[PDB]
Amino acid sequence: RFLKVKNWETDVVLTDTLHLKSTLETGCTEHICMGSIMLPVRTKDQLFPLAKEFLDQYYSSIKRFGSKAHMDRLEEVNKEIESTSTYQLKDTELIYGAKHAWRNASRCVGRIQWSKLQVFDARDCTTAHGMFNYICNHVKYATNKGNLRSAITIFPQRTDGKHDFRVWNSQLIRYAGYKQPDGSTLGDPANVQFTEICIQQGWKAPRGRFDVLPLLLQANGNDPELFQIPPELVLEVPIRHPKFDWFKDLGLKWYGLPAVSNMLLEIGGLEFSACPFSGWYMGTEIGVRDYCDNSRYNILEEVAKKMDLDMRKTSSLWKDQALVEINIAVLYSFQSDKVTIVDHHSATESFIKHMENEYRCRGGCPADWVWIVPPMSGSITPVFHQEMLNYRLTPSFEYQPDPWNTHVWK
Amino acid sequence: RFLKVKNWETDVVLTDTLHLKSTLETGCTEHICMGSIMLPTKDQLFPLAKEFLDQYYSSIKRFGSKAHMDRLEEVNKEIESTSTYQLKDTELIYGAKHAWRNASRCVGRIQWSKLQVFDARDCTTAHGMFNYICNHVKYATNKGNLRSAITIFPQRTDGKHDFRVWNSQLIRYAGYKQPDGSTLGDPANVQFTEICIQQGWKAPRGRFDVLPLLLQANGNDPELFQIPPELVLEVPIRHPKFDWFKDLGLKWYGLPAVSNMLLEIGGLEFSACPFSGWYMGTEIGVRDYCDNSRYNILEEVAKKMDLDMRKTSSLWKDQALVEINIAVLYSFQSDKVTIVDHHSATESFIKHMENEYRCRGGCPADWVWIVPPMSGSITPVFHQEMLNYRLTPSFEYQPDPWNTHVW
Ligand code: HEM
Ligand code: HEM
Ligand SMILES: C[C@H](O)[C@H](O)[C@H]1CNc2nc(N)[nH]c(=O)c2N1
Ligand SMILES: C[C@H](O)[C@H](O)[C@H]1CNc2nc(N)[nH]c(=O)c2N1
Ligand SMILES: N=C(NO)NCCC[C@H](N)C(=O)O
Ligand SMILES: N=C(NO)NCCC[C@H](N)C(=O)O
Ligand SMILES: [Zn+2]
Repeated sequence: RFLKVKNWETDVVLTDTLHLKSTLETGCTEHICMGSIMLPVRTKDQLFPLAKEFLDQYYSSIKRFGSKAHMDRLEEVNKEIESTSTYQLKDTELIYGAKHAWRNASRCVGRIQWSKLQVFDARDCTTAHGMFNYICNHVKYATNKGNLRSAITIFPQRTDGKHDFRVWNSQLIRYAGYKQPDGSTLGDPANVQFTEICIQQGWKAPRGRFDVLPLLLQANGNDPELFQIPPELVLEVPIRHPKFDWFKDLGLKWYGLPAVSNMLLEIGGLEFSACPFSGWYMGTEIGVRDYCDNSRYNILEEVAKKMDLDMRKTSSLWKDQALVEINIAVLYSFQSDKVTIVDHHSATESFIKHMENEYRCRGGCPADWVWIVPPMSGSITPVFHQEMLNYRLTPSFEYQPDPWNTHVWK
Repeated sequence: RFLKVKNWETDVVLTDTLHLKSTLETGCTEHICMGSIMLPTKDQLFPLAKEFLDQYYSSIKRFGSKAHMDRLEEVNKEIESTSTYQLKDTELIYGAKHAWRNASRCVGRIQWSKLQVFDARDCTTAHGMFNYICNHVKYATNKGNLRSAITIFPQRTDGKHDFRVWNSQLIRYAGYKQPDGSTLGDPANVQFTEICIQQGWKAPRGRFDVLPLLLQANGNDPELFQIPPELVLEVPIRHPKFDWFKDLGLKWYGLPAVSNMLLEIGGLEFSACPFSGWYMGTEIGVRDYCDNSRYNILEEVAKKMDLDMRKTSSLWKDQALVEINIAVLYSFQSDKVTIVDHHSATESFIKHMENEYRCRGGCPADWVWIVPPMSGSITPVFHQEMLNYRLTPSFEYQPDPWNTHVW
């Protein structure tokens, strides 16, 4: 079956066949679309088929499908599974796997970069301190003094579900949040609960507005341990405006390395519960969401005041005006400090090219419109006008419950 | 099953059961989501009619009454005898209001119950249609204090006597392909603008020429008519700070009136049912003015603002967009024409959503269409999970007439 996708701005029409290889569910039925819903131990039985599918994809990618090497590997894996219930990926299959999980991530607008990924193999790791060392190396490599390089660190896969490796932080680098008795919040509201766990675990919080959280690492299913990231490895950017000299006095700054660390990476049926990955920021992530979401730093008013905008009536679009300037400030500050960043216009334009390329060479590109379209100036970016098809391909990155909700303390 | 919807900004959670009454398909499947795709017999009729009458009588607290039963049998006998039936005025009004209530792509449904319904089922000719339309335009415009309304022409019979308004909106601007290769006016209507020519209209070849109505009655060929200019309210667009803005020579009409959709009530199909409410600022300022395939004006305004358009990262497009939208809203409010900004509109929709969830068990909503084309996340609906599904009565899309008409 063929599925047509049309861009109402260019009239360009694409044909998708890739969706035929989609196995996982979407949450939608023939009667209801849950497209805007944020989030709607395996047995030997369902393992080999998943392994076989993957290896077939892998060997086909290297143009060795059906080869003796291909058949031996399948037999090798089958034996290993039956013999140990699981199996180990070869270094090459791991790299191929990680890259495709990224390639298949429908909510990522930066996928034009999918093939350029530095994969750090941390499968020999056994302790929390070991995890800390691998993570410090990832941050330094990826940061590269501001010339960011995409990378992912992969810790030991899940076995029986009782020896999981986990990075309790949602991002390797993020600011602490503290609830005050008066009901207000100091820092980032998004990280309040995790911050409380850190404090409870022994972290001495400096209680500021931008305190870099400590890493809480869980190795081999044991209780998590606290580690502070060497400050010299944490690249930050003070935020100032190119025309508003008072902007700098707002006291805003942000970290340069976005590193999601709470997702699960699935490759050939294997589950890697600790797989922190990083690329570089698209401006709006910080300027629109982290700074202006009512439930985050929420700086729209304070910025609007300084600009002395008519905040009496929404129809003045004061919020909209303050929003643009703040985003101008983020992009300007990063570029001035020579820290990699991309604006939403460039990022979306590149994605369209990537997407068209993918339909031609791969037969499709699963994409989540709700997530791909930027949180500001939506329709003046090409993706808004692009019809998309969302489906799940493996390997892939998945959500997983926060560890503090499932962990059995020792 | 009982689905839940969460707002990630307020944590509020709502349970939806109304979806369990959905009957039509969404276009999606367990394997693929097409949420962003713009457009994914007597035996057939009675069940549809029955479903409708049951909800009608249920709404009037007479479910399972003799009146209910009587009407059910009357329509039943009517369908069996005439292969169709006629809705009572009360059922027609309830149907139209609910089709609006069920329009998952409309952000202004908090106004759903306040709709003026013009019964034009006695219309027989194009002239009659022009008269009814003129009256609708005048009633809804109301000197600037816009009032929502819909005019319902005769329902389909054998598909060969369909009533159709060929325009896509009662009031729109023409578009012409110039020698330059460029487009004069609104590119979105270039094709229709030509069918009017190809039919007789004397286009003024201007940038903002109000198109002529092309009305089709009883399947006959469509006819042209000029809407009395005195009835077409327009707003000159100026900025409340950039005196140079007026020189751009921009203006827009005050009455948004979709006229190419199909109203379905109790199985019956009303192929000519123009409806109007009032504009949300962004529709004109963001989409009609800045869409690359529309008036695409960002640059001109950008140049006149003298900002660095060398690098996309200066966000000149974003700055310019905001101003163009401040101007539209300013111009309308200044001339006293009803208009709502995206902030106020989305706030009201969230309130409506909450009312709907506690009173009807849900509210079908299309997130892709509900979230404004600008400042998405600073409006509440961005953070609101929504469930999209189809409920009848409903407003549906339908093929353009010139692709089906047999002259
Ligand atoms: C090179 C620069 C990259 C850019 C500019 C980019 C941009 C983005 C943005 C803007 C989002 C949405 C973030 C949000 O709303 O929270 C996103 C999500 C995502 N990206 Fe990328 N990305 C990049 C690199 C990567 C890399 C290296 C990977 C994986 C190896 C990746 C995996 C994903 C995934 C899985 C998501 C969804 C996360 C979630 O559900 O919260 N991205 N990306
Ligand atoms: C009172 C003011 C109203 C406001 C502020 C409002 C606003 C909107 C907006 C912003 C859209 C999206 C327009 C687009 O992107 O093309 C829309 C679509 C729609 N509205 Fe409303 N609306 C109002 C009244 C009405 C009325 C009176 C009806 C029906 C009787 C209605 C039925 C619909 C339908 C069916 C659509 C989708 C049309 C399509 O698919 O192109 N609206 N409305
Ligand atoms: C409810 C809705 O799904 C939610 O607010 C989504 C919308 N689009 C998004 N898009 C991106 N990139 N990131 C997000 O966190 C969200 N949040
Ligand atoms: C391809 C995509 O569905 C398309 O551009 C949609 C997106 N959201 C929209 N939302 C509204 N209100 N109106 C539109 O015309 C669109 N166009
Ligand atoms: N660009 C990326 N990945 O490289 N973003 C990841 C999520 C970051 C998150 N949106 C933030 O603002 O912190
Ligand atoms: N607000 C309404 N209806 O009341 N919009 C209907 C479609 C109008 C279309 N979006 C335009 O900008 O012309
Ligand atoms: Zn869907």
